[PDB]
Amino acid sequence: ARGPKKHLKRLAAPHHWLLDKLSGCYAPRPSAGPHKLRESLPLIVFLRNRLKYALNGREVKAILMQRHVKVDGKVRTDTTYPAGFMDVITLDATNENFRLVYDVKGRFAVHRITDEEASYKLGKVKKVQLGKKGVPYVVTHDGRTIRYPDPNIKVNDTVKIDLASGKITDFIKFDAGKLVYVTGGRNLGRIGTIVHKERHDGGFDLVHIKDSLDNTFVTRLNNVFVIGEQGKPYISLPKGKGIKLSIAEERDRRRAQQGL
Amino acid sequence: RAQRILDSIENRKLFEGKNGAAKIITIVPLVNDLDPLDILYKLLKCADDEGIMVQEVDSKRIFNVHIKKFKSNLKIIIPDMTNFLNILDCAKVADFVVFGLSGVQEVDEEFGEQIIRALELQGIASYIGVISNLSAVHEKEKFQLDVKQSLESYFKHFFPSEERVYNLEKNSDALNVLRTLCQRLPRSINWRDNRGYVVADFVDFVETSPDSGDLVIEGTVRGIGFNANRLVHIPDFGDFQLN
Amino acid sequence: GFPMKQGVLLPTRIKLLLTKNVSCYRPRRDGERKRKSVRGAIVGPDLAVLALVIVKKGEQELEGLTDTTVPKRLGPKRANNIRKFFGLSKEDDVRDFVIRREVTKGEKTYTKAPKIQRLVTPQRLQRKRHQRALKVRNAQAQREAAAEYAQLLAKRLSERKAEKAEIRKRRAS
Amino acid sequence: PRAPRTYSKTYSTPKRPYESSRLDAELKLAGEFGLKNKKEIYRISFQLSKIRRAARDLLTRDEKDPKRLFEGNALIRRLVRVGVLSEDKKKLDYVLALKVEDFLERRLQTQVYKLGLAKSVHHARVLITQRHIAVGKQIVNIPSFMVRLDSEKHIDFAPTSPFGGARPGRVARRNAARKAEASGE
Amino acid sequence: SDAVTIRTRKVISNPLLARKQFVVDVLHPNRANVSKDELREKLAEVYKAEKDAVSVFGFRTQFGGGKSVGFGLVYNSVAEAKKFEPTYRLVRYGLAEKVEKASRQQRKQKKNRDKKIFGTGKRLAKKVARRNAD
RNA sequence: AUUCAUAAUAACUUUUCGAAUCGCAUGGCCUUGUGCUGGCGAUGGUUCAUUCAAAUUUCUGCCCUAUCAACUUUCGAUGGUAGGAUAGUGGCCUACCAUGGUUUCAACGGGUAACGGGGAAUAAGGGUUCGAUUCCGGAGAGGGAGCCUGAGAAACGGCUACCA
RNA sequence: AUCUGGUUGAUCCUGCCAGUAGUCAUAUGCUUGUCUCAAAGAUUAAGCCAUGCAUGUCUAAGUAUAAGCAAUUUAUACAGUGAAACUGCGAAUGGCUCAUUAAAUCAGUUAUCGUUUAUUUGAUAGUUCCUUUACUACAUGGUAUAACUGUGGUAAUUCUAGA
Ligand SMILES: [Mg+2]
Ligand SMILES: [Mg+2]
Ligand SMILES: [Mg+2]
Ligand SMILES: [Mg+2]
Ligand SMILES: [Mg+2]
Ligand SMILES: [Mg+2]
Ligand SMILES: [Mg+2]
Ligand SMILES: [Mg+2]
Ligand SMILES: [Mg+2]
Ligand SMILES: [Mg+2]
Ligand SMILES: [Mg+2]
Ligand SMILES: [Mg+2]
Ligand SMILES: [Mg+2]
Ligand SMILES: [Mg+2]
Ligand SMILES: [Mg+2]
Ligand SMILES: [Mg+2]
Ligand SMILES: [Mg+2]
Ligand SMILES: [Mg+2]
Ligand SMILES: [Mg+2]
Ligand SMILES: [Mg+2]
Ligand SMILES: [Mg+2]
Repeated sequence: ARGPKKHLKRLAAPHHWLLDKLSGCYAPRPSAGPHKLRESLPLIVFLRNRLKYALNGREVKAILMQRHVKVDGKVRTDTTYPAGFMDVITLDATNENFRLVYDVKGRFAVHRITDEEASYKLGKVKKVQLGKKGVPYVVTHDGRTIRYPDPNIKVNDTVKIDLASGKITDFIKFDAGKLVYVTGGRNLGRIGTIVHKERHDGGFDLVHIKDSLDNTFVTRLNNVFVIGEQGKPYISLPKGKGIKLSIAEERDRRRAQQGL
Repeated sequence: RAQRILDSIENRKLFEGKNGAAKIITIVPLVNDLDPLDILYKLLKCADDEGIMVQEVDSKRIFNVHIKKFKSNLKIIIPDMTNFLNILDCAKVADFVVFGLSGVQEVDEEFGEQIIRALELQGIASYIGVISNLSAVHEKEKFQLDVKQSLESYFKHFFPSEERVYNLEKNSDALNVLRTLCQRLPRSINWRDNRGYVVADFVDFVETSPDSGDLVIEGTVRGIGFNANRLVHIPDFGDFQLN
Repeated sequence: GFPMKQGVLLPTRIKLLLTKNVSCYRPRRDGERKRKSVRGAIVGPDLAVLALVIVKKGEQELEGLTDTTVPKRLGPKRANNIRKFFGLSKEDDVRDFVIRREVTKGEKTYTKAPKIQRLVTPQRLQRKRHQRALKVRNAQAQREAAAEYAQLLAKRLSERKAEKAEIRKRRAS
Repeated sequence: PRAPRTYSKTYSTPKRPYESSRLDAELKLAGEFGLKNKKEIYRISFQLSKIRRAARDLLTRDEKDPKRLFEGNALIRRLVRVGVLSEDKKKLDYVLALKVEDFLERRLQTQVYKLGLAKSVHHARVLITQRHIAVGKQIVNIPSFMVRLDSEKHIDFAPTSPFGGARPGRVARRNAARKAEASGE
Repeated sequence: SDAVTIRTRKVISNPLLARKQFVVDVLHPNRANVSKDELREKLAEVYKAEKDAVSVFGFRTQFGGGKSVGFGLVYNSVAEAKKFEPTYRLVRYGLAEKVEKASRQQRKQKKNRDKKIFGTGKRLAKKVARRNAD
């Protein structure tokens, strides 16, 4: 066409929003922002579909317009604001704190968070580089640019960020045997330890990962996102702990939680 | 397709509703307790012209009505509904036959039905099925539409070309039937179109000899046309020759 | 009806492509241009009306013209425009010299007055103060950050020289 | 621009149209159970068929393969909840052997006549579509309800119905009014 | 022999919209389904709010009868109800008034005619009255 | 993986940006000048990054026809150098050089009552046949061509011309 | 995972014609009570179109002397509301159709160390009159304009001229 599109048809929306397919004909096209369209969750979706806090769309606008909803410490008032991975969401009138982290089944999940964990945030470092007047900086996956980091921090490292000041607390290096959330791809929503990184030059690096049930899988480096240490994560994982079960296992677990 | 279109324009130029047109519509109610003047009143009150209605009530039965909405020259004819053969004579010259239908009274098996059939046999151009008495039934539409549809299935029987009996009570259908009468091209009836015919507006007489003279007839020619040498028939008068 | 246009040196009519800032046209839509007939600049026998201005008054009075006089609808709105209309000093407050109008209704007679623009008030002084403030404050804060970083860097290089000292003593031993 | 509302046929017309044997078989089948179209039979034949397909497609795969296990067990326990497949035949190889009558025997229509709330099967028809016959707290008016097993022990008359309780119907109080008014006179 | 029982399920306390929302079960045997008005009345006494601070909608009477589900919100004051609710609901509750504005057709037509007028138009009125007197 | 990021020298420039803007609160501190300070947020603004894009782009894949066997290059066909143009690579164009490039593994031409795909119908399987049409991509707005505005249009519920 | 009738005096074949079933595929005939649901000028003429509508937009927070509305309770700069118009943004999305188009489009997959990017988000800015503390608005320069007042033109337009 000619310019950027401004709509999003219902069926063409990213599936893991779980929008029903007779509600309408369109679906909340995420605004421009911190995260990629395909892999972000517009606040309206988070608010009306996943918290049930509002029934319509205008109820959601109504909510948003009282400066109620914060995202990463700050107040956003865009129905289609693109809150994606690892972002903190604050509802002060309920005194609740949310974190957008992936469920085992590859979709976004509600996750309650203490005030002491809401303060900070992780960020995969997508690129370090040297800017004007020779001042070195990183660019972290949520789009944040941070100046004067510690020289030990190269690509793929995770960074802890005080949401308040926007400064770097500490960080984590990308070495064999760390804890890791896998963000894009099929194994998205899993957690495990990185066995070894496979290096393919001019192509996509892979990573072998072994979870807590000592089962293994492989994903591109592109989707590996470092959390912390062996059983010492820097954020609180959801229930499921990024441990994916065969449909048999889940069938059994469900039928075994029925005794009335 | 360009040829087709040209030919179609040529065949649709007989009704240039500004100077050279004469669309004959004949109004035929099929029910005793029904008024044709009323049916016309509806069709021309939906043209928003109160004057052309008021000027006709006084003294007339044949009218030259020009509609400006669609730019068309209609000629309306209402028959002497006491004379059967006058009804037949009326319709058999028409380009259009409107049928009035009653919501109250069922059409007569011995009279109105025979109007239908006989018109149908002698020849009919384009016909339409229209109602006026529909408001006379229950005020709620739920019951009126019943009558309408039963009438539609009665009317479909003799005239399968149509499936919609139009209701003049509603402004839409009336505007639509008027629309059709104006725009839609009327089909051809073989025998009448191949020998020509003039409907007379003004008939004057000039004395030439003490025992015979010259009937003068001012009217528009439709069909094949007339030649000075050929004879002319005039119904219930006989065959005469042209001067 | 077609209006005359200054420029077109011709005693007739000619179609032009008119644009934004010209006569005889008002652009309906942004950047739109249009082809219109326009009348030449040179007066002829076709003109229904000629539009004339008076530059030098004559000996005799003109009834509908010179005899009557119409007041200018609107007085100044900007502070220094006012200051020019009443020839006031820099130190004269403009507040008082502002033209008002006396509107009438019912049994009340109320008076309106134009808002003064570009008017120096405590507010704008505050905002400017705020600008110098945030600019300088920001600059000093930045210098602080680069200082702390340079401190870190310099300490790390010295740590690196100590490590290489240990490695040189281990390689020599 | 909506989503396109999906939909599907339900039955399937026989291949040979006039086949004196199939004709009869069908008629006796409609007779045992009071069906009105042959179509009612076809619908069953068709569901049956889809099950026999799922069946085979599982059968050709290795035992102790995740898929045959999962979908096998599912298909089985599904067939069991409606009591089409008996408790003891709980293995795929029987679900093939299944025939039409095994399905035709779980209709609400049927179970109403086999729980003796009706005199004949046709009576059961009428009684169902007449909004008389409830399954627990629900009325049901479709002759093809397909009674699950845990819902067998609940079927009774409707708390709405004349027989279930409530007041007599329109005919009843019509004749009550007729006799009472004829005697008052 | 009726016994209208009103149950409230899946209840949530929503401070964001200063209200509590929930599902409404209604068991109404022998009863030909319960009016909305009545429902508001009976819910008010329960959640201790004004009859106008309660809203109920979407009620669907089950097959066969004697039950129906709907949805219901109830605000912390009637002020907030008045400012958060959709207007047509507040018309169902008389708590606001239907505003007589002409047909859609009409409105659009007026907009479009007015497009063809540059400026206030009293100019054009003086001019046309003048050219008509002429 | 770079003549990358970045820094430095020398100059250059019809000198780009470096807040004359708005709404709310109105407080501190003194030499008492109505002096200097002072919260929150809106809009704007340069560069870098990000998001939304866009444009090009690599590999592999298209129905019928030999009663289409040679086709491409004056007029770009294939490549080199240099330039010009473009947001940018690039025969995209312009000069100047070469004499190449495709082809029975079916080019080129002709046909299509041909938009492409996700998909649909039917078959045990293998297939055969549909896919104008609800999602994606493309193309057009009576037919051609040209252009303003703008981040984005060769736009037609914008403009200009010719043809109908 | 099926076939049956037709060449002969009779027979077995090759072989087609005929029959049979499907189409969530069009048309048409005859017929038509109820629930849910749904497509619908694609096929031929990307043929032609009357009328009506489909794109406009203002918040505590760009510009109000409407000679508008509200008067009223502090406002003699303004201060409530606000047509009009200037500014800003949008009109490049959407919706439609399938005419063109056969390595073209498109699918999958790459690349940009080969580029542009309104917007969003995050960072980002002491240097910008003459001399060296003396001289020139920074408590803040300048100009047009619209709407409006009034004068007009023409059969006519979402035409506009002069002051
Ligand atoms: Mg589009
Ligand atoms: Mg992937
Ligand atoms: Mg050349
Ligand atoms: Mg070059
Ligand atoms: Mg085609
Ligand atoms: Mg086969
Ligand atoms: Mg298609
Ligand atoms: Mg086609
Ligand atoms: Mg499309
Ligand atoms: Mg286009
Ligand atoms: Mg057309
Ligand atoms: Mg724009
Ligand atoms: Mg165009
Ligand atoms: Mg159009
Ligand atoms: Mg368009
Ligand atoms: Mg055949
Ligand atoms: Mg067509
Ligand atoms: Mg269509
Ligand atoms: Mg305001
Ligand atoms: Mg920015
Ligand atoms: Mg000047």
